[PDB]
Amino acid sequence: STVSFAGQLHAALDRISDRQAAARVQAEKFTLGEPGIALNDVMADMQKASVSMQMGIQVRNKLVAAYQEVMSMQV
Amino acid sequence: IALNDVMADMQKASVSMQMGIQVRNKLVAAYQEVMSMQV
Amino acid sequence: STVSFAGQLHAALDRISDRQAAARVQAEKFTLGEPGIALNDVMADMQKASVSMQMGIQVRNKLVAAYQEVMSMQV
Amino acid sequence: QFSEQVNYQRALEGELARTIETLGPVKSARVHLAMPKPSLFVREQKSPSASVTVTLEPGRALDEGQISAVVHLVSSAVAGLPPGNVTLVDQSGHLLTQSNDAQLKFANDVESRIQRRIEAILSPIVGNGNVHAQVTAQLDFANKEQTEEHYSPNGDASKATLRSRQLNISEQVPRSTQRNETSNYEVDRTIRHTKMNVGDIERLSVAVVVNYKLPLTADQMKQIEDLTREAMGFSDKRGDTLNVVNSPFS
Amino acid sequence: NDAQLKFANDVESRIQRRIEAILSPIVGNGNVHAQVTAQLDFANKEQTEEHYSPNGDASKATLRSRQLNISEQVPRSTQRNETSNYEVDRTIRHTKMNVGDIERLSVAVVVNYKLPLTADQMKQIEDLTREAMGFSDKRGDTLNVVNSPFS
Amino acid sequence: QFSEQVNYQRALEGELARTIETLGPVKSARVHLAMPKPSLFVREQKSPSASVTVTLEPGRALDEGQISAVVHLVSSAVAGLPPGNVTLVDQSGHLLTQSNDAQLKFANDVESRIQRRIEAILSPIVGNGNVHAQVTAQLDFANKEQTEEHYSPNGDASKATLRSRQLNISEQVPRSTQRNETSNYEVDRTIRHTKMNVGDIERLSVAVVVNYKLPLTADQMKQIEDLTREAMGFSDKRGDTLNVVNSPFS
Amino acid sequence: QFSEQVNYQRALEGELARTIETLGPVKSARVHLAMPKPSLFVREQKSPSASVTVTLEPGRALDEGQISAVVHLVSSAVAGLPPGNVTLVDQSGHLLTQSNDAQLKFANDVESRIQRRIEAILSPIVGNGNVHAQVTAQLDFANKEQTEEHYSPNGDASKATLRSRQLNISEQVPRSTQRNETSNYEVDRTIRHTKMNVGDIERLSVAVVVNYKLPLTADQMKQIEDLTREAMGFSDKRGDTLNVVNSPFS
Amino acid sequence: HYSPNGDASKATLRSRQLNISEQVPRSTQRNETSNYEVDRTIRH
Amino acid sequence: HYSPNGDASKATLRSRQLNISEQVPRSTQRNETSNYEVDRTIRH
Amino acid sequence: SWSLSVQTLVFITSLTFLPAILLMMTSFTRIIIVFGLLRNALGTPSAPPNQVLLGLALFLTFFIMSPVIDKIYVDAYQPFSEQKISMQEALDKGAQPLRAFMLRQTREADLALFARLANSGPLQGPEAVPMRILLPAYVTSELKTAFQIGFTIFIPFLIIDLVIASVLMALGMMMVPPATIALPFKLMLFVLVDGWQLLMGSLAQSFYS
Amino acid sequence: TSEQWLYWLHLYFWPLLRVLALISTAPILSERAIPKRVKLGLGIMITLVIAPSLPANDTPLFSIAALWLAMQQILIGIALGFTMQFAFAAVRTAGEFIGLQMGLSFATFVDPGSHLNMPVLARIMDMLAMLLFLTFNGHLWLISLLVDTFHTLPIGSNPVNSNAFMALARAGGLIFLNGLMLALPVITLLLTLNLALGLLNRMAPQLSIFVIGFPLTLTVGIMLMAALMPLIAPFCEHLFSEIFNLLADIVSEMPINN
Amino acid sequence: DRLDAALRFQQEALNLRAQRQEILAANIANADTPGYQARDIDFASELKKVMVRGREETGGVALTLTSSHHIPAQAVSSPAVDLLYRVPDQPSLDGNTVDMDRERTQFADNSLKYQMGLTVLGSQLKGMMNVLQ
Repeated sequence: STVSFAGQLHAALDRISDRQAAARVQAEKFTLGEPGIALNDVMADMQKASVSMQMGIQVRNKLVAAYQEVMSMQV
Repeated sequence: IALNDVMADMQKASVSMQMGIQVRNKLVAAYQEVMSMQV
Repeated sequence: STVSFAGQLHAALDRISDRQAAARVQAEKFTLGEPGIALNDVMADMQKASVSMQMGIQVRNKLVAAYQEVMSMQV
Repeated sequence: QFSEQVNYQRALEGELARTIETLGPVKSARVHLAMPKPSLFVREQKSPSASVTVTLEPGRALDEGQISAVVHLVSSAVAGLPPGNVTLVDQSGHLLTQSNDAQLKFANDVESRIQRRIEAILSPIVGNGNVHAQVTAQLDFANKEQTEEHYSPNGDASKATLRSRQLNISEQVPRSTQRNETSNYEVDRTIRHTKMNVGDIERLSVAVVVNYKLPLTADQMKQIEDLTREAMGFSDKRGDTLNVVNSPFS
Repeated sequence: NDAQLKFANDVESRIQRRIEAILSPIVGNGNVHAQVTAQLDFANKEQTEEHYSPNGDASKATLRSRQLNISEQVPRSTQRNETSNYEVDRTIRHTKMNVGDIERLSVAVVVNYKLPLTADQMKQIEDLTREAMGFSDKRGDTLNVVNSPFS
Repeated sequence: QFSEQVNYQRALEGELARTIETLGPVKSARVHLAMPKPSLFVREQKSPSASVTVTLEPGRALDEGQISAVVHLVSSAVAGLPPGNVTLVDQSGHLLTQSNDAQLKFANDVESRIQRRIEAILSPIVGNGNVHAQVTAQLDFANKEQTEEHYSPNGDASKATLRSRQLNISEQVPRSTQRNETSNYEVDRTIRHTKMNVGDIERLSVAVVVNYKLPLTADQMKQIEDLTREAMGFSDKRGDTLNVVNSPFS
Repeated sequence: QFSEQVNYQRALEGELARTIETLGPVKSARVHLAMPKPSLFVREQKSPSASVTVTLEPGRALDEGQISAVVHLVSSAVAGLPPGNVTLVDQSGHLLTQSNDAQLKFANDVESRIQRRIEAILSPIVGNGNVHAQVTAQLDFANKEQTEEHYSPNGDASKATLRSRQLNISEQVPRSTQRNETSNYEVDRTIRHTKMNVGDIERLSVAVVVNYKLPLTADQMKQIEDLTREAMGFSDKRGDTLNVVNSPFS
Repeated sequence: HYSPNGDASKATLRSRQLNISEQVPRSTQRNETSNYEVDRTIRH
Repeated sequence: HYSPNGDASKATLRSRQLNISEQVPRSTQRNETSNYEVDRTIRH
Repeated sequence: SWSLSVQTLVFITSLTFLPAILLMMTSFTRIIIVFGLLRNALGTPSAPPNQVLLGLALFLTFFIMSPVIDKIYVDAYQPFSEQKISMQEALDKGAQPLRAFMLRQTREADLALFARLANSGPLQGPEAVPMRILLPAYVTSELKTAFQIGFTIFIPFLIIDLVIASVLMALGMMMVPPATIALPFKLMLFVLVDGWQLLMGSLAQSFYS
Repeated sequence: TSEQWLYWLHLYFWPLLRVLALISTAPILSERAIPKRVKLGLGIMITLVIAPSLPANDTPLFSIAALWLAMQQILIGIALGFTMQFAFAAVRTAGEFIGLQMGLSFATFVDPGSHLNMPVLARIMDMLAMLLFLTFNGHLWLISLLVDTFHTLPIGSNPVNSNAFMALARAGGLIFLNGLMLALPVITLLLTLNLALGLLNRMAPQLSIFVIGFPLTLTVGIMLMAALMPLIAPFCEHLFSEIFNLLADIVSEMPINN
Repeated sequence: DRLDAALRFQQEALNLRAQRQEILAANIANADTPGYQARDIDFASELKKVMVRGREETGGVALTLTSSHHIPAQAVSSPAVDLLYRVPDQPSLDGNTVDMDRERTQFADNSLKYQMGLTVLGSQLKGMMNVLQ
């Protein structure tokens, strides 16, 4: 097919969302008392999801700045 | 009232007010960008 | 009748101040030699007053942050 | 961009006049329409109206059937117009359209129907003018509402419906017995939305007077009573009342 | 609002005419008259039934899942935990009843003399007018027939 | 602008009036269409209508068939017009439309079909006019919705269906024993979406009279009875009801 | 601008009319096309229609096949016009346009078909006019749906299908025995999507009478009944009913 | 106007929590919370 | 104006929490919290 | 679905794309071009665009898209509120009415060009065309329509200009500046016939047809 | 101070949002000279006076499904302030066309990037009308009508009806009408002057309006508009009142039409 | 909303941790009273119960809210959690079944898990605030 900016961006945002969801489910099960999951697993995955969130936010800010700079030049 | 309840309430309200203000900022910016073009 | 949430903040500040003043006068009375008042009671009330004061400080910080943010919407 | 609409509407006033006039027992018939008009602010467009005054043929009046005829004429000519709001007047008063008291006329109509039916059924027995009756009808004009939520009882496990069930049993043998049971049911449910009709008969009262031939036989009387009971549509639950008498007329 | 009366009159006339059409050849053209009263149900009707079928019997149960734990020692200590997620039949009707059916009919029939008609000759005619009434026992339908000379 | 569409209205009304005259018992027919507006602010789309008044031929009266004929003439001459909106008026009133009751006529048609069929079967046996029948039909005009979700019972482990299973068995020998089991199933399923028809026969009442030749033979009566049951489509379950009698006519 | 398509319409009316005029039993064709507008305020866009009242040649009726001919000619010469949307009328009455009781029509058609087939077969056996029969058919008009989702059973381990299996077997020798067993099966399946038809027969009740030769013999009558069972398409599961009798005509 | 619900035989309850205890030297306890709903007439 | 609900025969309660606790050296205890609904008239 | 993460990213960023992309996706292009062109006739601005013309076009496009916004509301804002429709069927259900709106105004050969230069293969039906191809085609079609409307609006004022200049020069007025004479005549034509209502109504009608 | 308040602090947000929309859009309120903080604080500090006795309870949903509520308030603000701009556009048309008569704008006639006439006469009459507005009850009736909208269209699931944005669209409309009805005497007199000095060309085609006409018409226009300056003071009355009525109408059209 | 539906679980869990905390400190405080019968609650089952049902705290009534100066007072309130008995080891002749080691290891565990819940809420709320700036 083609690079599919819309489809690619959608897939990336889905990756962010499902990493957050996996971290949240793990923390849910840990605080509910379900055996297995270790504490360091919970903290490490939560921080990984937070870093993914921050990377997405920074990408968004840069792209929004680019779009608003391009759509302001007088033609 | 529970203390943790009070701080969770604090933060929830703070986030909600932040979100409302940011949405209004986006809408006001869009309005002014629409009103600053040439006709 | 009315709530007038500035009145609610005034009530909170009055509560915090009154609690600290009560703890201070209890320490006053105890170190003065007044019979009755116990040491563990003094320390417990001082502890509770300290927690309430940090309550007030945190509310201060978040109200100042909220006001500094509502003064940023462009009009 | 304004006056042309008023001019058009008045032209249509003339047009409708010429239709309704050219109908036989009419010589002139002038109308005024009631429509929202261009204020540039009104957007709701309340229900319109059409007031007609008609000067009929001298020596003639228009029957209710043709009253309804012309009302539906002018109602179907104007878009978005309920025929009820079209209001017709004779050449001198006497609103032949009925558009707080109509319930009186409706009750009278019900009573007339019943009584005429009684007369029609009993004339063969006793004669044309030998029997008279009057009907009193209790009509209920209250806007009733209803919403029933019958459930079916599932106390009987042989008729229950378990979506999920957890059952924990424990015992040691000095016996220590334990039995934890959790049940989530699915329930049978019925939803009726009854909206009773306005203007139903809640109660009737009918008195029958019959002439003599000398009095009638007892059995001829009781069968007369049974037929008039029948022609009332007599219902004991509606509190209906019926009383029949015989005596010489005058 | 008043057209309810018109519709009821039409129904009653229809039944009256059909009763005459059946009965007249038995007795003659003018030897009978009938009149009808129709209770017409003009209330707006909506209904919704959501029957489930009972899965009380494991012989007719439908399980999606089942966790089963059985334990015991032998001082005999026995334990038995069990979880069942069932799955259930369901039937959902939405019967929005028609407006304007007949909830009740009362009909009286009068027959002329030829001298009265005999007992059989009466029961058959009353059964015929019952049949032509659409006579419904669950509807509380009512029928009164009498024999006597006309005027 | 706005004068052009009004002029189109007038042109079309004149056209229909012009070419309606070539219909026999027509000498003037004045008509008006009614389309409210091609809106912007509502999705309701209040329906347009049409009203016509006509003057019939003296010496000729008009069937209902030609009533519907002119109505559909208009309603298909101008689209966006269901025939109910068409309102026809005679040269003097006489509402030719009732603008809820088509049920009575439809029941009449069904009963006429069945009654005529009974006649056609029974006429050869006893003669052309030695028989009469009339039929009463209960018609279920209520809208029905339905959905059934039958499942197969997976009680029988041999006929059951398994997607997963954890089965943990243990024991020690003072005998200690354990057995933990999990079972996820798959289920056979039936899903209807039944949407029952409007206006079906729920109950037919049939009363049959036959003339004499002297009373007809008994087995002749029972075979005629079976014939009318058969042509009736008599179903026991519906509560269908039948009666037959033999007696001389007049 | 729009007057151009208005005149397009108003000229094609003339050309259509002159086409119908060239048929024999025609003199003129009042035709009105009806193109409401190509709106998108609703998801329907009621199909634009057309109405013709034809003044035929005097003394000739216009046959239904030819009625279809002209209706289809109108629906074909005009784009945006389905054949069933055309209306057709005579210069006096005569609704030739029959487009809720369509079920009655269809049922009569079906019963006519099967009844004609019965008569056609039986007439050679017993004579042209020695036999009569009628047909009553129950028809289903309710929209159906069905989605069966058969799964095959894998309860037997001989015919099961495994994606994965974890199996642990342990023992010590006081015999400490363990047996853990996890199985993720995978399952055969069938999924139908049956969408039943509207207008299928569910029950045929058929009554037949045959004239005398004096009565027919036993074997001859039973074979007659068996063949009419044959030609009905009699199905015992459909609850179909059939009754045939013999007697002299009148 | 409020109607008197002094009599439980004519009062209306929305909720009621009821603790009843007794040991047998008998040590007993009873707790009872009740929220009512009141008949009410408001003339103006 | 208001009405006197000193009497429970005509008092109108919204809530009433009641704890009774006693041992039998008879130690007794009783608590009764009541919220009332009061009749009223406002003649302006 | 998305998880308190991306939701309130895609929303705030969508609000960022609002003024340009979403406003030039629907309307307010045709209306604004026609208004500016009408301002070229009748002489000078005399209508403060930063203050009045832009807001008038904004109100007019609100009116114009009342039906599509109503259908979007019915298809999404009822179901998507709290139950059974979650941002995947909501997206396509809410895309359908806007996409039908745009496809109903796009010239049937704009899409041809933009498919033939996006190297898109066959497009099966009218619904098969993607927004990628639908956006520039809709913009080009709307520019064509705006220029057509502006040309028709220029017709009568051009007629007035030429007739006034002809009258002045024929009556002997050798070298008078006919523009200053014509400008009040332009106003008179534009107000006596109640020109603004005609213009906004004609635009509104022609916008969906 | 908890959410026992901090969701009752949801009582301020919607009225604040509507007041802020009006302020950012209104004629006098939304002038770029005011520091942004003043306009914002005026919005907050009006809503604080109006917020009690406004029974409002809603929810700023995450991924707001109630943003269609926020829209509503913004829209109503856009209804009230922006419409009041029509009254200025009118004069900003009228005076402009007056310049288009005298000589001031032949640069805008045959062709550019410089208009140069907006600074000349349109800003005379537009700020004269600015003062005429303020001097009443100019600044205030807009705020009172906003409070009235709070009481007639407070907060709802049916915020805005169709057929009601045409009112404001084909409203102006009266921009052209009133601009003319104000500038008509001046235009007519200068038409008389232009045609007279043109008729001079019949005696001699050399008279060259470029040489004779423009200095005459400039003095005529300046003197005449000096003489017809007071005529604006009554007109502005009209120019505001009617537009208020329109707003009033729509504000009172909306509740009985919902 | 949808802000207090995603943060609801950790909020409820953390409040339940605080409630179990004062239950355990009531165990500790009554270490040497006779016949105490140490109490405790099941955290997982109670958390599931809280999520499905709500709070529905049982037993508590405040005074009314008339004109000021009417001395507010409140009844004795207790959370709806059903206190469970802790199965004792080592009978002790005075009924007190409070084992220091069990109660204290549970106290430390509950403290640590409360801190974990605070960390999780802090992370989620910081994430929300990082989106919105």
